[PDB]
Amino acid sequence: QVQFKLVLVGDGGTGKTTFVKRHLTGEFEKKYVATLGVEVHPLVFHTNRGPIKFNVWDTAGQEKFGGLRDGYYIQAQCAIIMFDVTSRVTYKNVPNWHRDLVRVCENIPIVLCGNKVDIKDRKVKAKSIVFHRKKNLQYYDISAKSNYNFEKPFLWLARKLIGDPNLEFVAMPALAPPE
Amino acid sequence: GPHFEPVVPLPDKIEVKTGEEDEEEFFCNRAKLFRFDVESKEWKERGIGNVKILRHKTSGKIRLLMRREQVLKICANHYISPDMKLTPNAGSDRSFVWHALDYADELPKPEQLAIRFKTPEEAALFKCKFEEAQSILKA
Ligand SMILES: Nc1nc2c(ncn2[C@@H]2O[C@H](COP(=O)(O)OP(=O)(O)O)[C@@H](O)[C@H]2O)c(=O)[nH]1
Ligand code: BEF
Repeated sequence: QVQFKLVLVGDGGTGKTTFVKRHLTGEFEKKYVATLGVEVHPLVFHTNRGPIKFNVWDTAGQEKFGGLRDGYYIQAQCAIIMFDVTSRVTYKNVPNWHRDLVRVCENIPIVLCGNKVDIKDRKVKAKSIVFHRKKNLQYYDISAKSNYNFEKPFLWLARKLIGDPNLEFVAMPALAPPE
Repeated sequence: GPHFEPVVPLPDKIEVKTGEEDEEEFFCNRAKLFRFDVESKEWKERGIGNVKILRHKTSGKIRLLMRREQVLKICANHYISPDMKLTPNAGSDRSFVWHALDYADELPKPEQLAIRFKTPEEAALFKCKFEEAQSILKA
């Protein structure tokens, strides 16, 4: 079994749980139910090199969970930092998310994601997203609503942790169903 | 750009195995799939990608198969039964609903499913092939 620990961080309301759920079942949860501490969810992908699993640590974004998530971060091999392209405060808080990650695990591959690009008018324009440039992180515009780039964070991280930059997601083998 | 150390022994490339090499396609088309949540009593999205109706070349069994695009996870996998009924949505000629014992999560789950196509032409070919698949069994 080949797997990785992934901590998912970002302000409350950014779409972390929604993103995880979308991968997990296909659903798009309209409601906002704040995550209580952390939810650990397995996500399996298939590739030209075999099955891989991300053990995703879906952490709550509220400040009060600051002390606990330092414990969540121990042994994390990668992370996604989520922000909301609809809420300027959430891009403004990104540097603190990065700082919080790097002070517990130094040189781990990290993706910055600007969720919610489906909404017609961004409050955070493309040209204001620059943090990934100063910290040499991988960036993606994403949307848990429209699936836009929604596989990318996992592929890119998969490529880095596995050590194969040409790694490709392949079709999940279709086992024979019930009867 | 920058380089990271891989945290795992780099596994060998494997031959691409779909699970479908023993079947032939009757129907292949992209669609949007929904699954009704019994508890909340609402439709939930299940996936977007290609629906396929496949017949096993030896057993003659016919199933429905759907993979989510980009991530390529299965979001529907069940044998078509003569007992199944495709029921158009009120006022909609782009969608149908049916019940199935589905194996997408690799676990047998009864589900009611909705499938929507972009053009009513795409839907009609699905109905047609779906129901034609059902022409087997008996006589
Ligand atoms: N328009 C839009 N809304 C989203 C998207 N992703 C999440 N949301 C909404 O934003 C809210 C975020 O909730 P949640 O995911 O629990 O936030 P978390 O604290 O980051 O887990 C939910 O209402 C989602 O429906 C997206 O891509 N587009
Ligand atoms: F309120 Be969240 F799940 F950071």
